[PDB]
Amino acid sequence: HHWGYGKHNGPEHWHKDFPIAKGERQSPVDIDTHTAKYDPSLKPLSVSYDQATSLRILNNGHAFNVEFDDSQDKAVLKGGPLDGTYRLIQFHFHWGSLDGQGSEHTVDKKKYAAELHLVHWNTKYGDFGKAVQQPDGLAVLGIFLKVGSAKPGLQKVVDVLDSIKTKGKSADFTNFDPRGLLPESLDYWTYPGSLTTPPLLECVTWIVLKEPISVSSEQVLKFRKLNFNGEGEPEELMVDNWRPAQPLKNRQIKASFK
Ligand SMILES: [Zn+2]
Repeated sequence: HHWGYGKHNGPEHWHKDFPIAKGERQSPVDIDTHTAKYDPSLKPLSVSYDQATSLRILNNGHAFNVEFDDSQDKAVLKGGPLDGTYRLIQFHFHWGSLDGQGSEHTVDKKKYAAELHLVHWNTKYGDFGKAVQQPDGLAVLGIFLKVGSAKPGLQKVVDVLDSIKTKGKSADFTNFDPRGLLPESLDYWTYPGSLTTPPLLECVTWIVLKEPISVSSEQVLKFRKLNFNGEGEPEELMVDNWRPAQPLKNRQIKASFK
């Protein structure tokens, strides 16, 4: 009876194994666009993905992770609200059963069809496992997905999902360029928060881009054919793997743009 997204093991149950679920800096949150203050001191974000080395894609029973070689400063995030250099380790998505839900962060209570998280760790802590124990350990770049025109840079991900249908399956996923998943603008909101899955650690600087990317209905429908279960187990479609908005408490959301 491990955590998941169902009626019996979903977000409202997580607190019983992970009491930090009811903590002071939990994610995601609703972004109230009228309350978020423009902070002219915020720098443009620097996304340096030219040398990114993707290695593998994994169905981990909750989502799929595209994994990167983070043994050197190749793909890094810096600038924005960040001090120092943060290395890309993996990306994944959260998505719904229907286009009207799926995102974790919301914008004035609007839910997007899905949300991409590019997860990076602060090199001053030397490895990911150490970084998640620190308040400034991770920087997660959040990008909304809406359903419309296809995102060509996503299709290589969509087309491999067939080979990692079930929990514990993996596939070789080299030479994927995550710049193909970015929107045009790097305007963002930022706030201090947490991992949105257990262990729900309060170690993330969230950077949520204002501009969504568009993907096609066929693309997101392929996400929805994945499975939470393992091979030859009762099929449970991998949908609605998102945590709802959590209380903002004593936090300010800052906008990079006016
Ligand atoms: Zn995530």
